[PDB]
Amino acid sequence: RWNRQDTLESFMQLILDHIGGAMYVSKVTGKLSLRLIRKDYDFDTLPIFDTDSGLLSIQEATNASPAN
Amino acid sequence: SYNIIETSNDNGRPVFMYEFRLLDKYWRYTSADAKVSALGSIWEPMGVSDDGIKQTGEAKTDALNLTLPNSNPVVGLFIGTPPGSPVTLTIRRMHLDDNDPVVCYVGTVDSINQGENPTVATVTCSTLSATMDRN
Amino acid sequence: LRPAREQFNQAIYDALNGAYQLYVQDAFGQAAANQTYYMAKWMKLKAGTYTAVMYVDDSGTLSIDHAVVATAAIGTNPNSGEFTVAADGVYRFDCIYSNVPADTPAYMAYQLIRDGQTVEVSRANDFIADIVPIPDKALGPKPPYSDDVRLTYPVFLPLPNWKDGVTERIEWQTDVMISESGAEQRRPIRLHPRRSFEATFLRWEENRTLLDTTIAGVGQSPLLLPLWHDMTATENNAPAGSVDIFGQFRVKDFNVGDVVMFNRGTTWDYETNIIAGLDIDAGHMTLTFGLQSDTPKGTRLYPVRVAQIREAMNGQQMTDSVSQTQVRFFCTENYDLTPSWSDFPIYTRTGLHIFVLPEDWGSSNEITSDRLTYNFDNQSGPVVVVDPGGQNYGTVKKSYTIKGRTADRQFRQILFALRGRTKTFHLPLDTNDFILSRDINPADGALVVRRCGYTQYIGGTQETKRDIMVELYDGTRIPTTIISSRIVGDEEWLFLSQSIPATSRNDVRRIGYIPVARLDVDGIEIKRLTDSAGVSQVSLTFKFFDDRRIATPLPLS
Amino acid sequence: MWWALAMLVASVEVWTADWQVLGFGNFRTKAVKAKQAKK
Repeated sequence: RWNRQDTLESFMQLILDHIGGAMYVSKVTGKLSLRLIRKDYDFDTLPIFDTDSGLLSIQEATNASPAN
Repeated sequence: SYNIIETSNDNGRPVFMYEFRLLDKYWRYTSADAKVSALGSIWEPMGVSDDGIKQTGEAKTDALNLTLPNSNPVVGLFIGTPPGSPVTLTIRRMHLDDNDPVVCYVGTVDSINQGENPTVATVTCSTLSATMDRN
Repeated sequence: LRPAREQFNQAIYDALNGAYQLYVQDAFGQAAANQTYYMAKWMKLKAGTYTAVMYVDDSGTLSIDHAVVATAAIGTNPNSGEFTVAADGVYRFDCIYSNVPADTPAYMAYQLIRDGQTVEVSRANDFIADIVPIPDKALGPKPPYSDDVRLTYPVFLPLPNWKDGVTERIEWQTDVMISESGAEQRRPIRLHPRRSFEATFLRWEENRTLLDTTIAGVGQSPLLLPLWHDMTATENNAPAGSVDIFGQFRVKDFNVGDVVMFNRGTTWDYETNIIAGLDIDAGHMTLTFGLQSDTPKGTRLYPVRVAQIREAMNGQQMTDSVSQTQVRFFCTENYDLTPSWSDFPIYTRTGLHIFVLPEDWGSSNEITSDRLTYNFDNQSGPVVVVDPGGQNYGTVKKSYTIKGRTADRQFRQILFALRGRTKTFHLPLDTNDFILSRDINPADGALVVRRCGYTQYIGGTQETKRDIMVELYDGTRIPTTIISSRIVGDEEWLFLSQSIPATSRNDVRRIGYIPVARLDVDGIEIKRLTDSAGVSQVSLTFKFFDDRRIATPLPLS
Repeated sequence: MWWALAMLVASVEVWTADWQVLGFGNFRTKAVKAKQAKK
């Protein structure tokens, strides 16, 4: 529901959070576009990145004890 | 054949062309130093220079800041009274010996302000994602 | 004969597109009885109408090419208008005025407005004023039609001081991204390098004044820079108005449509012209415009560049009349030259060109070896530096001295084959190594070398130490690559991926390394101690490493 | 979860705040969004 109407970007934020997706603009056309964050990958065709294939540096090398 | 040259480690060519568009009133620019001609149009070498096509999903930060020479009519459109109709900017990314300039940015000209660097003004160009503050 | 004079009005001035008073007499109120006053200048004209109002004292007249076009009634009336020249070209604006017996003020002004468009309205300091009419050759050489805007820029006539050397820099922009492990990326940013020139100027006695006035006037604007470093001279004798010349332009910077300058001596009688085309072998050029006045045999020819002084100028002096200073310039046009790897070996096993350049033995070369990576430098205690890629790289700078104009072209073609930090190429650093203890036997397919610690201390697992050049004593270049080794006794065995002609151990000059190299600095400093015909030494720096990134382009672009 | 990606800038999720009014206050059931006026 959209009673007591608010800023449009906030409502789109709410809807995107519900669906868990990303609104974005296509790099080529420039048209507004929508993306969903899902399991749409086969873990086989993915490109492998190491220093010998395009990786320059890992700017985040620490671990912040993310166990809790 | 663009991607093969683009992803090469020891092969490449510099070009970043800019199309300033206003209901088909066109200016075809080139950040390189040469008379680049592609896509059926000549992209003149002008002092335009990108600051990075950032895509963060955050408004303001992604504002593409172009250093555009003031003498251009593109800036001239904004002297005193800017256009009543939005102006769109398209950037293309071909190499040389190549002929498919994969478009990389389709932002619009939101605001312009001259300043300390009189030879080039600052042009701010966001995209549709960040213009959603409407009531 | 004397220079003309002018004045600033306000009412009349604003009346006709801001025109001045024109007169030759020293002061305004000094006319003479029925006297005539003459003046002439060159004005640029198409075939247009050239409507012009003109007001003068006592029936003064306008004229073109000795053809009177109008005369002014004593009142400031719109006396006359259109007078169509009907031909495109430059003509002599040779208006004349007079005053009746009285010595009242003598005044002229005119209102050239072609088809309603203001041109040459007033302020004609180009005039030369005399009490009698003068011919064209008293007026001065007719200027070129300069349809190209290039010729409009001022010419920098002051010459350089050769006894200190001439410095020129050809600058690319080539960004290189190097990962933590040394894997490198390459991106030439400038298609055609931007060009800059420098020279030490030492002038005096009206040459210092010329340099000072010209440089103060220019400041930062485009200017016509004569390439003194590429000086040359005519081969034939050309009469007045000729449109083509033979000369020596084999290798020096002359191109179709280039701006060429002529020096007729004394440094004040000069010319700038455009060559529509030229022959590179049957040395010859066609001039867009018949040369200004005349060009006898031996006239100095300079190729010119549309440059700009993009820096401030230092005020340095020796005496109240003598001075010296270092002025730099930047070419506004691209330096276009065709690359080529002329005659250098193309190694079959690598697809890269050997750098066979006969580099000299200047005082000393520079020596380095690094891995680029470090640890958290603890405030105190131990440190553990980590090798990222386990591969060695380094930089060696070694001078080169060019000799000759064709040698200069060859080096330009090379330096355009590579571009700043763009391309790879094998570098023979000319270091005697691997003294062949035993003879070269192709049957075993392995070199035997004096024990120097290769296999033990260095090992064959270093790309920057695997590529070697066996410069056979006859000058033949035998590039080869190291693949494995056996170590025994006081000798070391080196297996190679390719065969080598059977030769005795005493059949070689050196076994210098030829590792994968990449030019270090972006802008190349070339010291032109003389014109292209001679000393043009350079101080390149080569960074030797291994190219590692493997390109499996990202799919589904 | 786009909130989770929004907090990608964090320094590592507990919260304590009041709300800026949204379309919750009910006077007409909506089995589907027909939007609404605002008065």
